[PDB]
Amino acid sequence: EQEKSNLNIEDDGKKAKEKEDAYFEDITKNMKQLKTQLKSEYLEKEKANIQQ
Amino acid sequence: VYKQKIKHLLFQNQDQQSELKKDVEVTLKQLEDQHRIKSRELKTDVRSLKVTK
Amino acid sequence: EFKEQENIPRQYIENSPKEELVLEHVIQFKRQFQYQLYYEDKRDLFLYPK
Amino acid sequence: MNPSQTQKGKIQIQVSRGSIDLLVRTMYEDINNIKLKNERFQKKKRAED
Amino acid sequence: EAFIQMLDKNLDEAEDQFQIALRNHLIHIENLMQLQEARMRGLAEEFNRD
Amino acid sequence: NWEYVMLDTLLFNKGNGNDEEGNENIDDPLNKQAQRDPEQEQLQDIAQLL
Amino acid sequence: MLAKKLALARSQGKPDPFKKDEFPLLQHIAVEVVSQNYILYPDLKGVPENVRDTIISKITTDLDILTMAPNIDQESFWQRACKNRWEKSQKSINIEEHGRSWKVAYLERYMEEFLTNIQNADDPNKKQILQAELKAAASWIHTLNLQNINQNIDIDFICKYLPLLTSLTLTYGTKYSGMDYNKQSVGMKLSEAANLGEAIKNCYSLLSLNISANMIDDDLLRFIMAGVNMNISLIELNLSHNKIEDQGARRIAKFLMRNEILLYLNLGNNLIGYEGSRYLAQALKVNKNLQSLNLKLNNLGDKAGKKLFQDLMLNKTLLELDVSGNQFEFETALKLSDYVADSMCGLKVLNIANNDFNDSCYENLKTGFTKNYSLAKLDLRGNKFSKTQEEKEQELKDPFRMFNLSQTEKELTQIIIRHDLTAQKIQFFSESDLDKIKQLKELQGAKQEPEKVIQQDQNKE
Repeated sequence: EQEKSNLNIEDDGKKAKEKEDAYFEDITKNMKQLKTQLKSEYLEKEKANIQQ
Repeated sequence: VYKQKIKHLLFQNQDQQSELKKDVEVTLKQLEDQHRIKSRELKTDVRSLKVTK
Repeated sequence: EFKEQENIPRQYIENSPKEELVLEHVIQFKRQFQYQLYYEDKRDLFLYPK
Repeated sequence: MNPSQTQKGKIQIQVSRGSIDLLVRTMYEDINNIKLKNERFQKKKRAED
Repeated sequence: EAFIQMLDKNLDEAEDQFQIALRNHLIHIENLMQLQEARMRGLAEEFNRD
Repeated sequence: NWEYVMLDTLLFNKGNGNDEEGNENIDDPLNKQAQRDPEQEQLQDIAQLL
Repeated sequence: MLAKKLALARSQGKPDPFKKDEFPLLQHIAVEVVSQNYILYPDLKGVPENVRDTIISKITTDLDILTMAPNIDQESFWQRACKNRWEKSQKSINIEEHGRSWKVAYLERYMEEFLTNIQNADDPNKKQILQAELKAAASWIHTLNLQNINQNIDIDFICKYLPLLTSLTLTYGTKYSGMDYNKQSVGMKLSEAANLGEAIKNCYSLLSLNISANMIDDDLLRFIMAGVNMNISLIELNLSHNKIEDQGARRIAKFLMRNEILLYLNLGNNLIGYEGSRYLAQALKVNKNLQSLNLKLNNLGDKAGKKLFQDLMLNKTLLELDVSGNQFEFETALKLSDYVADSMCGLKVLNIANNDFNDSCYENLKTGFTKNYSLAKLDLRGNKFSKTQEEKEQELKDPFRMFNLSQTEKELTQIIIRHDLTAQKIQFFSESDLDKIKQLKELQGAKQEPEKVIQQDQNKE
């Protein structure tokens, strides 16, 4: 009983870890993609401004 | 006697299950706090660069 | 005298957490620069003005 | 000014309140009815013994 | 007669510990509910701060 | 000859900005499952940029 | 050792093996010895705090509590000790719950586990050492907490040394219950109740007492209260999951009449009858400082609840209500609706779960519950009210889906939430509102695309 319950609890913890990792990495990808619209897209837009 | 002893070291099971639950909860809290800190730092950088843009 | 204004801007008295982390990264890079420049004379990387 | 453009705060806060209430309903749909049966058995056996 | 009373005193003790086990189970479910409330409240707080 | 104190994301994250000329073959993504180096993501994640 | 290495190097006169800048200062050796010989240096008087923190950081985590407590207050050091002790233990300290001090939480935990491991505390040397430890801790003792103890603990002797304890928690049990069956091993008995009450009466600054999980009955509750009668600092009393009988209920009513400062009350899960219900209702009706009434896991009876609601009509301070499971029905429902119809009610918590109400009470409850403005939350699950067929389908398919709220319970909850949030200046999107918004949004999304189709095919000519 103890072995099964402890293993189940720790698998619960590990699956929670995986879920939270995926969630945070998705949020980080959104933030960094948006930021890339602020440094790289910044220089692209500067080129657009000068050409226009 | 033996039935109550099963209502006992089952006490060991209770204590160790509670230990694992609290360990999982606290590690979850630590990881989530780290996530929130990094999220706010990244959002600060994003906001500062959006202001410049 | 500019710091003598009665309402010194808070931005002029404390640096944000990211500013201090940037300061720590600057100090780290300075330490690495000194460690791997055993042969070249020191040159002031004036990265932390006042 | 566009009335909808200038009022992001209230509309989003309404959305947030709705999400909170909808989640409360979902999480509340499946808890706390066990205690009712346990206590009713307790009091039935109280009036019984 | 003393056995039947014991059959309901042995049973009385048994019933007492089944009531004890039910009280413990209700307490454990109450703690689960309290900490699930803590998790949901934390989620709501973080979401609304964001 | 000239050394950069900080490694920014301008250089490493401009690969996916090259689909400007796309009006051509719709090549099936069945053969574009190249296994991304675990080293790249792992070192991007553990050596956090400043 | 440095002298030894120097002698080895000189043994030949060869080139120096140790650099001049490789020689640590006298400070290094002194700090190394102090970290290794802190017993001779518990004081470090006159040594600047800088070297103090240096040594603390460079010391291990097996120091003595009696000496660490007075001379050591560096938080990271206490966290080092916490890592060394309870990183792989059952639990780790929760900082916000320990006065924002690692040292206090570590000290309290070591007190718990010492009083647990302690065998025959009456033993002279052990008792003297315990007294010395309490005296040393007199500076940073805030709360005391023990669950499932196995000793006839002398509360007063400990309490006399702790006028600063902020909360007290005593629960009877068998932390180490061996093979042998001992029904007397679980359940707090007469002597401990008397001693704990006496220690209660021997206190000046205690803020809360929790004697929960003690199966406390009238005889034992009598000693508890007699201890709690004369002391002039009690604010919180926890008495849920005990054996409180009618005498306990009458004494509770009398204390409520006499009480002037109590703020937290818990008296659920007991064996109280209607007499106790009447006494509690009368005590709290005149009450004006008590916050919450705890009568859940009880057997008041419909007359008991009706009498309680009638008494609490004059009450204006009972705001948290938790009386779930006292068998209140139509009579209690109508009486509580009449009570809530008033404009003088400020209740904040309403726990009336574990009842046996019926659908016929709708016109009353709604009616009465149509007259509630300042309330916040209430519990109504598990009723046998009008149940839809699909609900029964869900219980049959999923026993864990028996928890589904009945529609009328959700209706009362929605009405209360609507009034409360309109109080908090909040507009409402219920199930119907959500359906309206979703259908409107889908309508707009559908109606926006054909415009795109027409205007795009406008460029095909």
